[PDB]
Amino acid sequence: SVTGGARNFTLPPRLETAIAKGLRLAAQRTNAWVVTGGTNTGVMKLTG
Amino acid sequence: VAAKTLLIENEDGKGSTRMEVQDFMKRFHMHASEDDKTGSPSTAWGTLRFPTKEATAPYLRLSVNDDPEDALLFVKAMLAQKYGETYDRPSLILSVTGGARNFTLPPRLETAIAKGLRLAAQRTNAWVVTGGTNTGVMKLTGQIMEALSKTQSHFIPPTIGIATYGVIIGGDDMTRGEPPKIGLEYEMHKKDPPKTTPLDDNHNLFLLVDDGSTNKFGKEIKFRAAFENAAGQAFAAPVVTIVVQGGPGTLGTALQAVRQGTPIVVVDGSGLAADVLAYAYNFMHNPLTRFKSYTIDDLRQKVAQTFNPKSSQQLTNLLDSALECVQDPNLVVVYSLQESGIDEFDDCILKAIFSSQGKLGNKLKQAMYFDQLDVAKRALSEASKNGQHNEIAACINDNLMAAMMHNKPHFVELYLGFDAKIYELKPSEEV
Amino acid sequence: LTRFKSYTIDDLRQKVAQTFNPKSSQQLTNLLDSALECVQDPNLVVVY
Amino acid sequence: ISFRFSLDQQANRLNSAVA
Amino acid sequence: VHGHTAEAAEWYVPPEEYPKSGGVKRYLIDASMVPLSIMCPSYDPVEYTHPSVAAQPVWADPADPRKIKFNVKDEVNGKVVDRTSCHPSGISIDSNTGRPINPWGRTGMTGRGLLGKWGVNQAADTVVTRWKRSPDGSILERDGKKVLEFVAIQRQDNKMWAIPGGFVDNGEDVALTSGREFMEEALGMGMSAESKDSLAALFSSGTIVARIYCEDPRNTDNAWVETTCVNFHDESGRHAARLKLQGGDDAEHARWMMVHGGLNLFASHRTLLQHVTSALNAYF
Ligand SMILES: Nc1ncnc2c1ncn2[C@@H]1O[C@H](COP(=O)(O)O)[C@@H](O)[C@H]1O
Ligand SMILES: O=P(O)(O)OC[C@H]1O[C@@H](O)[C@H](O)[C@@H]1O
Ligand SMILES: [Mg+2]
Ligand SMILES: [Mg+2]
Repeated sequence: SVTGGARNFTLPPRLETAIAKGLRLAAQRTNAWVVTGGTNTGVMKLTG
Repeated sequence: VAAKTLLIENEDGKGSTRMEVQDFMKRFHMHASEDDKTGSPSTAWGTLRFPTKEATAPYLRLSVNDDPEDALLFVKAMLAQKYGETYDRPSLILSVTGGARNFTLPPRLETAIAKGLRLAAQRTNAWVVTGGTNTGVMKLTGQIMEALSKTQSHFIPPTIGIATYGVIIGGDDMTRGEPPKIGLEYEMHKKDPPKTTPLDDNHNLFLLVDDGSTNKFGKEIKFRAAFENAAGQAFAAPVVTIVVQGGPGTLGTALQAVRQGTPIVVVDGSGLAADVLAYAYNFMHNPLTRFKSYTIDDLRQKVAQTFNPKSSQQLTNLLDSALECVQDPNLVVVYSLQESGIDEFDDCILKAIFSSQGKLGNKLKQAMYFDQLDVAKRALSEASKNGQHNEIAACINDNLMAAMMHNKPHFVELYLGFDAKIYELKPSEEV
Repeated sequence: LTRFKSYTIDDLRQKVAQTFNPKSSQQLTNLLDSALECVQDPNLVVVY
Repeated sequence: ISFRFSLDQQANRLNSAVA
Repeated sequence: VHGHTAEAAEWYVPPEEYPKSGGVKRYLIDASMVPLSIMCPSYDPVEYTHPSVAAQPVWADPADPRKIKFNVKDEVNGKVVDRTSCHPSGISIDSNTGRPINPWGRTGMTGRGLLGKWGVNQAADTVVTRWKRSPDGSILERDGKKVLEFVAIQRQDNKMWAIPGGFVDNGEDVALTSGREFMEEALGMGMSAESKDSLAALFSSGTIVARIYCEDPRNTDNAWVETTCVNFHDESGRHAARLKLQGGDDAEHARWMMVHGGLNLFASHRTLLQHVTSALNAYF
């Protein structure tokens, strides 16, 4: 379950790369269902 | 063939206009005697040829009351003549101060100063301003720039020597004649009474400040400081003073420099006033264990054994001035062999640059010149955390542009990673 | 760790006040109380 | 650094808040 | 080793030219002739009063000092003023003219100077201190003692660095005076929501470290400054780090300055800093 900011934000590249690498591995290893808010802004758009 | 026209830069800073040499050079004055105040127009300007040196060095004898902006325009006109209109503008003004008398430094320390100063000068196209005479730190600075003039082709960074006219050997020979003196031979060993101080043969340009006095020292500090400040405002570049060894007047010079906001780099281990300044800074600021036994009493003892004052009040005033210099830790950078390293003098110069007053984009450009990515990463991360994102976005295009221009691929990757679109670049000039 | 030994509840309150900017002190107190209630069980919170 | 912090912390009352 | 050099207790002698008087000079006296216990018959001081003091502002006492009681808290216009001297003997009143006599010695000048109140001018000084720390968090250590750091202002009148502080206004206490003087001089305009409460946290723990006689150059035989020093120490350093130092009122520049014994500060502020370091076993 991914929660957080509805409004748009910018994260540091190293931090973004770390979140992306960890989330992609976790998702491919566990066949995980990712549940977000669905809208095209902020953390949901980022998760997309 | 003697030059007849010169490209003098406009006051707007947008282009250079061609004007006659006698018209431009009429505005500089000289004093025939101490009594004279208004003076007469300078007949002493041209180029000096030194033995065993291929290139000639321009010289201008100008009064103490003359405008330093005009002298700055003269230096710009000479560089514009020699290297073309699109010459490498300085992003750093390196003022070298210290001991007038001769001294010997340790080889490791000398090698470290030479390596750091040569890299800093070649990376920033820096203007080195010294005293110009052939003794001590000025002669030493000349020896460090001699290798730069031998090992490098095309652009050579200027070594401006600003000296008092009343003590210089051969002033009468330079004054007499019809200006400009193209390729005039300088005889440093000739006895021109009462002058016993010769000009350094390795300096690339000479400004002889004249006030009509003879065998009097200390007349050129204020004009030199004004010229450095004028150059700093004109090229939008920080001025960094470097203090190597030095006497009692060097302390007042350093005090003036730190009072005006100019950062200083004090070379520790060179002895005398530099050791006093380094000891004072380490006593007041350094958190290491070996400086915990430092005390003001030992500092007073060191000043008393080194300078040997006549009166206790003089010793008290020197100690008070020394403690007043190192009050602001950002404005003093102490270089030491046992703490920093042999190849860390340019890092100390960069630390002085970052501690000075300037825009971050300019500081990122300076960090890009010295090839210190970690410094740029830390500055960007700190700016990103402290809510200064607007300045990052405002300066990222010009910084990326500079990174492409100066062939720094790691910096190109770094600036492109912080959401800088490649197709949104803008040229520096207007087409 | 040693770098978290200078952490205090006052600085946390200051951080919440500078970040969220509540209208009333009671709102700030409620947000701080809720934030402290979230991290009561160390197993249920993992900080990356 | 933990020890450095530890050894550090190991080594007419007036209230002027009315101003 | 020496042979009984540099006296026993070198007393205070004010400078020859009185400050802000337009070149008016006092009657010069040697430091072995200053105390009031010593007779010294060759003493002819000059009576000088500033035009600003003679124009009668709100903070100035009346020119005729009759009916005023010294050495006790006296009520002037229903406002309390503390005319108590820290001298053990107390303040003696001259019978001929009614002017008070300085118990701390001669200053070579009679009459009311730049100081508005006859006798003891009570001043409050605020020494806001914090431990001098490196970026790593370790406390700086010199001569086996921890190093202090205090807020210092550059004075407008004589361009010498000094501790922030000022004269106690009528109807107010040392608490208000100390806080008001620190906000007016060191801070200027005054403090952001909790940041202001944090400053209050800084201001809730103050200790009166000394109440001494000032070596102030404006002192005369009938008006002298005596100071109460209040130290606000930030042990953790959180409250001190939120202060935005910016010179205001009668101060040009304000900065954090390392405390040591070789400081050249205005009046007897080195003695005050000595008392602060003596109380907190800090370097001096
Ligand atoms: N007893 C007092 N004596 C002198 N000045 C006072 C006194 N009480 C309030 N003041 C004010 O405080 C100011 C502080 O001195 P200055 O540094 O000259 O501005 C004075 O100029 C007066 O306006
Ligand atoms: O009232 P201002 O001039 O601001 O300051 C008064 C000073 O006069 C000195 O005796 C006190 O120590 C105090 O610092
Ligand atoms: Mg004051
Ligand atoms: Mg005041």
